[PDB]
Amino acid sequence: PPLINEDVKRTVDLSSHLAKVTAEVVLAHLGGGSTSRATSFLLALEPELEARLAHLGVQVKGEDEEENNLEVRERFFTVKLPVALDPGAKISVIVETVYTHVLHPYPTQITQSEKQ
Amino acid sequence: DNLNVRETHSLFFRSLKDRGFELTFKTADDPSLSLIKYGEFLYDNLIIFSP
Repeated sequence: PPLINEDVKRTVDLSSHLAKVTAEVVLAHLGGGSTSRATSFLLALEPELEARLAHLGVQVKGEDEEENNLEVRERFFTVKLPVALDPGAKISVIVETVYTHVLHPYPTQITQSEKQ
Repeated sequence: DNLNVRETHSLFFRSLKDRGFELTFKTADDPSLSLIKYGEFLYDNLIIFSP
């Protein structure tokens, strides 16, 4: 159950009027003990953008989408893997999120013949 | 005007700072000088001692 992510590549798209960030994260399980449980893995969000989330989705290898349950820890999202991983195996997961109302216009008062 | 004027006007500026203002001294001909930046008014009070 204690595991780390080996390589994470995240791309943020700002060319829309809403920000879409996609993170390819490879979960690896440190081979300590024979506890092969490793079923659900936590997902977290920064506090400043908590209220600005729209739709969170997880896709693996391009295959069927997994299911994520909102979770509270004494917000978080728990993700149930299809096949639990034994210690010493890597799974490639893709986390894609969309944030709405996150690009504020800075000049905030723009004439007709200007740029934004 | 000459950046040495602050020395010979010290009393006024010491009083002004003692009241609680943040004083920035520049020379009237300075390339980095501006009031608005993207419509912000980054300086709330202006003082011209440069005839």
